[PDB]
Amino acid sequence: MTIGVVGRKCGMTRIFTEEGVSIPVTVIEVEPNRVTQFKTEETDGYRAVQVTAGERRASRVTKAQAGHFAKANVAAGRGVWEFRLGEEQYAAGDQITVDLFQAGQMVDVTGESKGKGFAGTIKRWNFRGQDNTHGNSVSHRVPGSIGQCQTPGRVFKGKKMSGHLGAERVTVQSLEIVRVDAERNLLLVKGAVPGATGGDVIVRPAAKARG
Amino acid sequence: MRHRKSGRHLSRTSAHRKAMFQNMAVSLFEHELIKTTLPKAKELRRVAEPLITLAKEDSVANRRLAFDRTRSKAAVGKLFNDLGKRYANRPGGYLRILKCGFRAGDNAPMAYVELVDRPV
Amino acid sequence: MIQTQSMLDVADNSGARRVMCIKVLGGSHRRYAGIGDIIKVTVKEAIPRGKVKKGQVMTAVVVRTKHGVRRTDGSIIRFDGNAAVLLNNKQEPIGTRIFGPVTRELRTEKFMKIVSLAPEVL
Amino acid sequence: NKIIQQIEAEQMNKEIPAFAPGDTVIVQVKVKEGDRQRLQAFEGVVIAKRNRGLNSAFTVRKISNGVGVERTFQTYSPIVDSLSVKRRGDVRKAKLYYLRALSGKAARIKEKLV
Amino acid sequence: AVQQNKKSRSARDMRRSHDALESNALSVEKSTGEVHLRHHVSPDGFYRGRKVVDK
RNA sequence: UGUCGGCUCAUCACAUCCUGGGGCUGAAGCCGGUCCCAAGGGUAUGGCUGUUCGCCAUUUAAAGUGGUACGCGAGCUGGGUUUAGAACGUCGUGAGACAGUUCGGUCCCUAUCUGCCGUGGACGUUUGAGAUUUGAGAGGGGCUGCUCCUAGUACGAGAGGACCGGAGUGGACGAACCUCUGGUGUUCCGGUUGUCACGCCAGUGGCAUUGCCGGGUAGCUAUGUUCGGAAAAGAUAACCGCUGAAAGCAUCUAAGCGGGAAACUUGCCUCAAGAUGAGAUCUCACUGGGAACUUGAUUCCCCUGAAGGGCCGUCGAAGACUACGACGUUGAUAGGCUGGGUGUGUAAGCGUUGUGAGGCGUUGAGCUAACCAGUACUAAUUGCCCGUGAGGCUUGACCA
RNA sequence: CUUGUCGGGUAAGUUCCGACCUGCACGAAUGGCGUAACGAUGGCGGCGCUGUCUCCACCCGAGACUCAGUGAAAUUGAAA
RNA sequence: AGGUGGUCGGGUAGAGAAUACCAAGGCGCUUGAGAGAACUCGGGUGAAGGAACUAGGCAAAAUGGCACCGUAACUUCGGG
RNA sequence: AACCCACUCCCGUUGAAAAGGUAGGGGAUGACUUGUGGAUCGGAGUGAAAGGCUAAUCAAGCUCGGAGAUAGCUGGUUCUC
RNA sequence: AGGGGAGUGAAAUAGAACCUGAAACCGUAUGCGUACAAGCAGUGGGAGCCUACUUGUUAGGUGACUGCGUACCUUUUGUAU
Ligand SMILES: [Mg+2]
Ligand SMILES: [Mg+2]
Ligand SMILES: [Mg+2]
Ligand SMILES: [Mg+2]
Ligand SMILES: [Mg+2]
Ligand SMILES: [Mg+2]
Ligand SMILES: [Mg+2]
Ligand SMILES: [Mg+2]
Ligand SMILES: [Mg+2]
Ligand SMILES: [Mg+2]
Ligand SMILES: [Mg+2]
Ligand SMILES: [Mg+2]
Ligand SMILES: [Mg+2]
Ligand SMILES: [Mg+2]
Ligand SMILES: [Mg+2]
Ligand SMILES: [Mg+2]
Ligand SMILES: [Mg+2]
Ligand SMILES: [Mg+2]
Ligand SMILES: [Mg+2]
Ligand SMILES: [Mg+2]
Ligand SMILES: [Mg+2]
Ligand SMILES: [Mg+2]
Ligand SMILES: [Mg+2]
Ligand SMILES: [Mg+2]
Ligand SMILES: [Mg+2]
Ligand SMILES: [Mg+2]
Ligand SMILES: [Mg+2]
Ligand SMILES: [Mg+2]
Ligand SMILES: [Mg+2]
Ligand SMILES: [Mg+2]
Ligand SMILES: [Mg+2]
Ligand SMILES: [Mg+2]
Ligand SMILES: [Mg+2]
Ligand SMILES: [Mg+2]
Ligand SMILES: [Mg+2]
Ligand SMILES: [Mg+2]
Ligand SMILES: [Mg+2]
Ligand SMILES: [Mg+2]
Ligand SMILES: [Mg+2]
Ligand SMILES: [Mg+2]
Ligand SMILES: [Mg+2]
Ligand SMILES: [Mg+2]
Ligand SMILES: [Mg+2]
Ligand SMILES: [Mg+2]
Ligand SMILES: [Mg+2]
Ligand SMILES: [Mg+2]
Ligand SMILES: [Mg+2]
Ligand SMILES: [Mg+2]
Ligand SMILES: [Mg+2]
Ligand SMILES: [Mg+2]
Ligand SMILES: [Mg+2]
Ligand SMILES: [Mg+2]
Ligand SMILES: [Mg+2]
Ligand SMILES: [Mg+2]
Ligand SMILES: [Mg+2]
Ligand SMILES: [Mg+2]
Ligand SMILES: [Mg+2]
Ligand SMILES: [Mg+2]
Ligand SMILES: [Mg+2]
Ligand SMILES: [Mg+2]
Ligand SMILES: [Mg+2]
Ligand SMILES: [Mg+2]
Ligand SMILES: [Mg+2]
Ligand SMILES: [Mg+2]
Ligand SMILES: [Mg+2]
Ligand SMILES: [Mg+2]
Ligand SMILES: [Mg+2]
Ligand SMILES: [Mg+2]
Ligand SMILES: [Mg+2]
Ligand SMILES: [Mg+2]
Ligand SMILES: [Mg+2]
Ligand SMILES: [Mg+2]
Ligand SMILES: [Mg+2]
Ligand SMILES: [Mg+2]
Ligand SMILES: [Mg+2]
Ligand SMILES: [Mg+2]
Ligand SMILES: [Mg+2]
Ligand SMILES: [Mg+2]
Ligand SMILES: [Mg+2]
Ligand SMILES: [Mg+2]
Ligand SMILES: [Mg+2]
Ligand SMILES: [Mg+2]
Ligand SMILES: [Mg+2]
Ligand SMILES: [Mg+2]
Ligand SMILES: [Mg+2]
Ligand SMILES: [Mg+2]
Ligand SMILES: [Mg+2]
Ligand SMILES: [Mg+2]
Ligand SMILES: [Mg+2]
Ligand SMILES: [Mg+2]
Ligand SMILES: [Mg+2]
Ligand SMILES: [Mg+2]
Ligand SMILES: [Mg+2]
Ligand SMILES: [Mg+2]
Ligand SMILES: [Mg+2]
Ligand SMILES: [Mg+2]
Ligand SMILES: [Mg+2]
Ligand SMILES: [Mg+2]
Ligand SMILES: [Mg+2]
Ligand SMILES: [Mg+2]
Ligand SMILES: [Mg+2]
Ligand SMILES: [Mg+2]
Ligand SMILES: [Mg+2]
Ligand SMILES: [Mg+2]
Ligand SMILES: [Mg+2]
Ligand SMILES: [Mg+2]
Ligand SMILES: [Mg+2]
Ligand SMILES: [Mg+2]
Ligand SMILES: [Mg+2]
Ligand SMILES: [Mg+2]
Ligand SMILES: [Mg+2]
Ligand SMILES: [Mg+2]
Ligand SMILES: [Mg+2]
Ligand SMILES: [Mg+2]
Ligand SMILES: [Mg+2]
Ligand SMILES: [Mg+2]
Ligand SMILES: [Mg+2]
Ligand SMILES: [Mg+2]
Ligand SMILES: [Mg+2]
Ligand SMILES: [Mg+2]
Ligand SMILES: [Mg+2]
Ligand SMILES: [Mg+2]
Ligand SMILES: [Mg+2]
Ligand SMILES: [Mg+2]
Ligand SMILES: [Mg+2]
Ligand SMILES: [Mg+2]
Ligand SMILES: [Mg+2]
Ligand SMILES: [Mg+2]
Ligand SMILES: [Mg+2]
Ligand SMILES: [Mg+2]
Ligand SMILES: [Mg+2]
Ligand SMILES: [Mg+2]
Ligand SMILES: [Mg+2]
Ligand SMILES: [Mg+2]
Ligand SMILES: [Mg+2]
Ligand SMILES: [Mg+2]
Ligand SMILES: [Mg+2]
Ligand SMILES: [Mg+2]
Ligand SMILES: [Mg+2]
Ligand SMILES: [Mg+2]
Ligand SMILES: [Mg+2]
Ligand SMILES: [Mg+2]
Ligand SMILES: [Mg+2]
Ligand SMILES: [Mg+2]
Ligand SMILES: [Mg+2]
Ligand SMILES: [Mg+2]
Ligand SMILES: [Mg+2]
Ligand SMILES: [Mg+2]
Ligand SMILES: [Mg+2]
Ligand SMILES: [Mg+2]
Ligand SMILES: [Mg+2]
Ligand SMILES: [Mg+2]
Ligand SMILES: [Mg+2]
Ligand SMILES: [Mg+2]
Ligand SMILES: [Mg+2]
Ligand SMILES: [Mg+2]
Ligand SMILES: [Mg+2]
Ligand SMILES: [Mg+2]
Ligand SMILES: [Mg+2]
Ligand SMILES: [Mg+2]
Ligand SMILES: [Mg+2]
Ligand SMILES: [Mg+2]
Ligand SMILES: [Mg+2]
Repeated sequence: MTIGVVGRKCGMTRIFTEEGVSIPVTVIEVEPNRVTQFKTEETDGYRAVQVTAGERRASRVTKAQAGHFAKANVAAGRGVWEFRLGEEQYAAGDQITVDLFQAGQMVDVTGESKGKGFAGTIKRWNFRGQDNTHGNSVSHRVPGSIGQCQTPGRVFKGKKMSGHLGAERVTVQSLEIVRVDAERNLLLVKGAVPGATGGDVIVRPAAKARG
Repeated sequence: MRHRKSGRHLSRTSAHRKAMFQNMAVSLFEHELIKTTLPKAKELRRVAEPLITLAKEDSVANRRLAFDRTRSKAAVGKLFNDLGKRYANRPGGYLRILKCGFRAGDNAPMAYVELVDRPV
Repeated sequence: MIQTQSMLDVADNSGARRVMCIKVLGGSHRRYAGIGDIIKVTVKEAIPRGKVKKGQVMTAVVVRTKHGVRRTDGSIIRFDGNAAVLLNNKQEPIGTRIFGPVTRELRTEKFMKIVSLAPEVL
Repeated sequence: NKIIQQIEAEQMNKEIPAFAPGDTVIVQVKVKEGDRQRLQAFEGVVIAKRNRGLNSAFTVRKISNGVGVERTFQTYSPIVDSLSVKRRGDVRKAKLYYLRALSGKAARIKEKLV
Repeated sequence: AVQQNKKSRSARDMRRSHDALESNALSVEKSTGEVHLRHHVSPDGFYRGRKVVDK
C-alpha cells in the first residue's frame, strides 16, 4: 500500500510463454499521474499525497476546482484521488508512472464492480430453490422463512434478503505483475480485475505480502 | 440486465415488430412527413436509413433485395428513382426527428419524422 | 466429471463389463471425479468366466471421460465415453491388459503400472 | 480494444498454413517426458475452427484405438509446433458436429480435387 | 392483510407530502414571441425559427 | 392461539463431535483412557419406512447435545393423524363401534403498524459553493485433508514408528471476472415440409410452438479463470514457572517479575461526522441605496442577483421510479455513413452440360445485431427557475 | 407381538415375490379356492427418456415497475 | 372466457366433418404509452451425469403413418 | 372427430365463472345422446343405492298461518344528589 | 354545463335538488407550536410569542421544558390485558 497509480481497465487477454503455458492477463492503461497536493503532519494530521489523472474540458471544470489545480501547475484531469503514504516525500507538480512496479511484485487492484440491478436471494446470496414440481404453489424461487414464532417476534437485523447486487468497490489481493510496458504506459496483471472496461482502477503494492 | 443490448421490445412479438416497421417505413417514403410516437420514431431510423443507402446503387440484384425488406412495388420504385438520387451525395442522416408534444388520449410523447431535404 | 449413479465401462480384462459409481472419495461433500480420481463402484455386468462377479463393491480409477481434461496451454481433450480401471485392495490393477488410450495426467507415481500397459498415451 | 490488438500482434509470428473444416491434418505436438522433448503426431479431420486472431482455435477428431477422441488446439500456442494438411475435404458447413453420430463408412467425407 | 386501527388525519397527509407536481420547462420563440415547450415544436409549427408543419 | 414429518431460511446456550492449549495415566513410540480451559469456523450421501427415531451400504477431520409455540403452513407441501364413500378381522339382536388394518378424499388473504432488505425526498451542521478526506462506531472473514523433507532419525528386542520445523497439492465455502473451455443468444446466416400471395417463370414474403432444424457475434453466465482464510502484536484461560516471607523449613503470591490457546483487542476487506459531540484541508463567489420603528440576529421598498445547482435534451456495462456517471455545437453523447472484424457458407443474374432433377464458372461469393476506428450527415437552442450584496454576541491572547 | 423366520431381488429393501405354520382374531352362496380377457383400480420391479434432481443459466411473451384516464375490497375504541 | 335444439358447409394437401394454409363472408375481442428490476404465470434451448428428486417418475421428456418381415408364457381356442 | 362425461397436473380462490380454463383423459351402434309435450312430491315422490336428487335450499322442500312457541342460556338496559 | 353583472321581490346564502338548516366528513385564511425525539396523548407546574384593551397582580390563542399517569363496557376470584 501507501502509494499507487490510477488506471483504466482496457480488457483481458493472454500471453504465451516459451514453455507453452498461457497466462490470463488484464491490461491496465496508466496515464501518468500528477501530484496535486502534499499533506503533512502540521496541516492535516495524517500524511498523504493527492493525485489527478486524465484530462477534462475547460467548460466542465469549475472556478473552485480550476484554482486548486492552478496552485500547483498541474492542468485539470478527470477525478481526484488520494493515497495514504507512510513515509515518503513529494512536491506538488511531480509525475508518478508505472515505474514504481516491477515484474513479480504482487499488487492489489481496486475497482467498482459491475452492477446487477435488483437481485433475488438465489443470485445475491446463493440460496437454494424450492421444488419445481411435486405440488409447489407459486413459490419456486421465493426465499422462505425469515424468522421464528413469538420468541424474537421481529426479524433480526442483518437478515439476508434481496436487492441490489451492487456496484460497490472491491479489492482483489495478491495479483502478480507480468509485464511493465514503460513507454506505452501499460500494466499487465495476472487474473481478473473488478469492473467493466473503461472503469478506473487503483493499483497498490500487496498489503499481506508473505505468500 | 441488458448491458450493451440494442433494440426496443415495444410490447410486441418479434413478428409484430418486424411487420410494423415495414408499414411505417413504406408510409414515410410515400408521404415524406409522418407523425408517430417518439420511441417508435427512434427505432424506425435503424430500419429506413439502410434502405435509402441501398437505393444509391441501382441494379437488378439491389432492387430484388429492396423488395424483400419492404414488400411494396411503389416503395421500391419510389426509392431507386427519387431517393438515392436525391441523397446520392449525403453521407447518412437522411431523416429528421422533432418532438411535437403529447397525444390527448393517452399522453404519449409524439414526434415528427421527415426526410431531410424535402423539395416542398 | 463423474458422480454417483453414473455408469462407466471398463478398460481392462478383469471380467467386469459395466460398473456404476456409488461414492466419490477424498473429501466431505465432494461432487465430481475427473480423470485420475479414485471412486467406489459396483459391478453391474460381468464376463461369464471373469475374475470379478456381478454386484461386487470395489475401487476403481477414472481414466477416460466425456467432460475431458484441460492443459496448461488452454487446450482440452475429450473422449466419447467414460471408462474406469478396477483396482485391487492395494490400489493396483486387477486385469493385465488395458484397452483404449490414456492421458498424461495419469502418468503419476501410483498409476504408472496402468500407463505402461496402455496402447496409447495422449 | 485498440491497444489490446497491439499486445496480441507481437505474439502472432507463425506460419499456420490455410485449412478448412473437413480436411485431414497432422498436428505435431510438443511432449516433455522428463528432460528430453519429442513430437507426437495427432491425425484427424478438422470439425471446428474459431477465428479470433491470437485467441484462434481448431478442433480435430480421430478414432484412436476403437475409442473416439477430440482435441481443441490453440492455434498460436508454442505447443502446436507445426501443422500440415494431408487431405482436403469437401463440405457444405462450417462446423461438422454431425460426424459424432456416424462411425464407419457413414462418416466418410468427399474429396476436393480443385 | 388489513389494518388493525384506522389511520389518522395527520398520518395520511404526511404520506401525501411527496405527491406535489413539478412544472414544465417552457421557452419563448424569439422570432415570433410564442411560448412553447423546451425542445419541442411550437403549437403553431415553428422550431428554432423554421416553419415545419405549415398548419 | 391451525397439532406429525419433509422443504427453504435461520438464531442462541455450552453439559465440545472435529480443529486448538494443558494435568494425570496401569502414558516406550504410533494410537489411546480420563479430567481442566476454550463457542472462531466447520459438522455426510443413499436403501427401507408417512415417519422423528432406528437398522443397514459407503464416506468424512468430525458426521455434537439442546432452547427458540417439541423455531419456521397471512414462506411451500400434505405422505400420517382426525369429516363425509367402501371393505377385512373382532364386539353388538340391531342402529353402530375399534391409540386395529385397508383403498379414495377442496390447504383462502392485493401488507395498515412494528421488524428486516434496498433506494430516495426535506431540513440541520451558523455566509454560500466545488472537491478531497480523518475515523468514534458497525458489519464481513477466520474450516481443513493428503504427500514430500527433517527421517526410516528419537522410541523400541522386533514389528512398527514420531514431537518441534519447512515445501507442495486438494475438498467445502466466498468474491471478482469472461482471456480460455462450454451454455444461451425468437434482434445474424443458411437448409427444408405444407399452403397462400406478389400478373406469370425465376426470386422472394406471410402463417404453421421461432413451423421444424444446423450453426452463431456482443451481453449474461458456470460446469470455466484468478484470488481469499494469513503472518505478526497486545492483554489473558487452564497450565508451567523465578525470586519470596507470613510459619528459621517448604511454598507460582501475600509485595515483585515471566511464559501461555482457533476464544478477546488490533492486524485483512467494506460502510461510516444526522459521531445534533453534525470534525479537518485546498480553492472559489459576492465590497448599493433608502425608509418605518415595537431603534437591533427587526421589518418594508427600489437596484442587483455572483460562485454554483436544477429544469431541458443525447445517452450509459448506472438503473423498478429515483439516485450515480458522461456530454450539449468552442461537440464524437446517441443514430446514420465509411473501413475492418466476426458469423454463415460459394447469393441473384448470366454462360456452359444434361431429355430432366441436378452439376460446373463467374465465386470464399452474397448478406452480416449488440463489436473496433474514423467522420458533424441527423438530434443534443439562440433558454428559464433557484442561490445574493462580505457573513451575530461575550470573553481571552496577539497586534495596530 | 412384528421390521416373525428362511429364500429371491438391491452395495444397502419396515414395501414387493416364493415359502413355514405359532390362524391374538380365515373358511365354504354376508360363498371357499383358482382363473384367459378386461380396468383413467392398489403394490413392486426393468428398458428408453429426460431440468425431477446435483445446480441452476440464458432467451421469448403476460403481469409486477413509471406516465395519462376511470376507480373497489375485507378491516377499523382512539393513537405522538 | 359458461349453457342453448336443427340445416348448409367451397379450394390445396389429407382416410377424414381431424389438422395447416386460403375463398365467400366476417373480424382485430371499448383504456392506452413506455422501461425491459426481484418475483409470479405460459413457453424455447441447455455442458457432464441420468430418478441420485419424491410419500410416489407428480410434471416433463419420449413413442407416434403406411407397406413388408417377425412375434413369448398362458388360454374360456375367440384371444394375448 | 362431432356429441356425452369428468381421471391427472397447474392456474384461478376479492375468480372471466356462487364449480371454470389450457394441456393430456374415458365412451363414442349403444344398458347410447338429444329436442318437444306429458306423469309421479313432502313422512311423500324417485333412486344400476352416494341419505343421493325433488328450482344455487334436503337425515324430510318452499310459503303463509298456530306465533310475540319455548329458551333454568349469552347479550343489552338511557338524568342527578 | 356552469358562472359574473343587471332586473323581480320585505328577503335570491328564498333560484326552482329552492323554509330553517345541526353533526360526522372535506377545505381556504390568520396566530402560536413542531425536523436529537420514545408510550392511553391528559393533568399539576411553566418560559417565550401573538391579539385586545381597562397598559400590565388583566382577558383570549399557543404550551418549549418538567413531576405523575397502561382507554370504556361486560364478565369474573381476579383484565392494560
Ligand atoms: Mg447494470
Ligand atoms: Mg433444493
Ligand atoms: Mg408433494
Ligand atoms: Mg391451490
Ligand atoms: Mg407453478
Ligand atoms: Mg406463521
Ligand atoms: Mg418485545
Ligand atoms: Mg441471515
Ligand atoms: Mg449500448
Ligand atoms: Mg410466427
Ligand atoms: Mg395497524
Ligand atoms: Mg385487535
Ligand atoms: Mg390540514
Ligand atoms: Mg402519494
Ligand atoms: Mg435446507
Ligand atoms: Mg448465515
Ligand atoms: Mg443469549
Ligand atoms: Mg466447559
Ligand atoms: Mg469436541
Ligand atoms: Mg480440543
Ligand atoms: Mg488435546
Ligand atoms: Mg490428553
Ligand atoms: Mg465452537
Ligand atoms: Mg456457539
Ligand atoms: Mg458452532
Ligand atoms: Mg458463533
Ligand atoms: Mg465469544
Ligand atoms: Mg481473532
Ligand atoms: Mg440423504
Ligand atoms: Mg439419512
Ligand atoms: Mg416410502
Ligand atoms: Mg425454554
Ligand atoms: Mg420443550
Ligand atoms: Mg426445541
Ligand atoms: Mg413445531
Ligand atoms: Mg427443534
Ligand atoms: Mg403449505
Ligand atoms: Mg407444519
Ligand atoms: Mg394459509
Ligand atoms: Mg402469521
Ligand atoms: Mg402465500
Ligand atoms: Mg392424506
Ligand atoms: Mg393426493
Ligand atoms: Mg363411512
Ligand atoms: Mg353376531
Ligand atoms: Mg362415537
Ligand atoms: Mg388414507
Ligand atoms: Mg382418485
Ligand atoms: Mg397458502
Ligand atoms: Mg404496531
Ligand atoms: Mg473504527
Ligand atoms: Mg451511532
Ligand atoms: Mg463479526
Ligand atoms: Mg471486528
Ligand atoms: Mg523397518
Ligand atoms: Mg535402533
Ligand atoms: Mg468457487
Ligand atoms: Mg466465455
Ligand atoms: Mg468476448
Ligand atoms: Mg468456447
Ligand atoms: Mg461454442
Ligand atoms: Mg446454440
Ligand atoms: Mg440457437
Ligand atoms: Mg458467448
Ligand atoms: Mg396469384
Ligand atoms: Mg414459383
Ligand atoms: Mg414459404
Ligand atoms: Mg395471411
Ligand atoms: Mg427453433
Ligand atoms: Mg417434431
Ligand atoms: Mg454457441
Ligand atoms: Mg458468478
Ligand atoms: Mg497470537
Ligand atoms: Mg523461601
Ligand atoms: Mg519455590
Ligand atoms: Mg503477585
Ligand atoms: Mg504474553
Ligand atoms: Mg487456521
Ligand atoms: Mg457534516
Ligand atoms: Mg464538515
Ligand atoms: Mg450551475
Ligand atoms: Mg452562473
Ligand atoms: Mg455536481
Ligand atoms: Mg435512462
Ligand atoms: Mg474532429
Ligand atoms: Mg471471417
Ligand atoms: Mg438465399
Ligand atoms: Mg451464383
Ligand atoms: Mg459451382
Ligand atoms: Mg472454387
Ligand atoms: Mg465472406
Ligand atoms: Mg404389522
Ligand atoms: Mg426376505
Ligand atoms: Mg445379493
Ligand atoms: Mg421405492
Ligand atoms: Mg353351509
Ligand atoms: Mg363378509
Ligand atoms: Mg366372514
Ligand atoms: Mg365366491
Ligand atoms: Mg355362508
Ligand atoms: Mg366374492
Ligand atoms: Mg380367490
Ligand atoms: Mg369401466
Ligand atoms: Mg392389475
Ligand atoms: Mg427402487
Ligand atoms: Mg418476457
Ligand atoms: Mg395511475
Ligand atoms: Mg372443407
Ligand atoms: Mg378445423
Ligand atoms: Mg375476403
Ligand atoms: Mg378488452
Ligand atoms: Mg399495457
Ligand atoms: Mg417460467
Ligand atoms: Mg423442451
Ligand atoms: Mg445444439
Ligand atoms: Mg443436461
Ligand atoms: Mg448431453
Ligand atoms: Mg441411458
Ligand atoms: Mg429414492
Ligand atoms: Mg432422498
Ligand atoms: Mg405422467
Ligand atoms: Mg407432451
Ligand atoms: Mg348440446
Ligand atoms: Mg354424472
Ligand atoms: Mg372428482
Ligand atoms: Mg401441463
Ligand atoms: Mg376425446
Ligand atoms: Mg379438458
Ligand atoms: Mg373399450
Ligand atoms: Mg374410442
Ligand atoms: Mg326421446
Ligand atoms: Mg303435484
Ligand atoms: Mg330418499
Ligand atoms: Mg339443489
Ligand atoms: Mg317433510
Ligand atoms: Mg320431522
Ligand atoms: Mg323461496
Ligand atoms: Mg325458491
Ligand atoms: Mg321469538
Ligand atoms: Mg301459542
Ligand atoms: Mg350490561
Ligand atoms: Mg341565510
Ligand atoms: Mg326564506
Ligand atoms: Mg340541497
Ligand atoms: Mg335551503
Ligand atoms: Mg313562511
Ligand atoms: Mg357543518
Ligand atoms: Mg393555518
Ligand atoms: Mg444524542
Ligand atoms: Mg427539538
Ligand atoms: Mg413515537
Ligand atoms: Mg426511554
Ligand atoms: Mg412508543
Ligand atoms: Mg398552569
Ligand atoms: Mg395570556
Ligand atoms: Mg402542562
Ligand atoms: Mg407533560
Ligand atoms: Mg409517568
Ligand atoms: Mg361488552
Ligand atoms: Mg371467563
Ligand atoms: Mg376464568
Ligand atoms: Mg391492573
Ligand atoms: Mg383494550
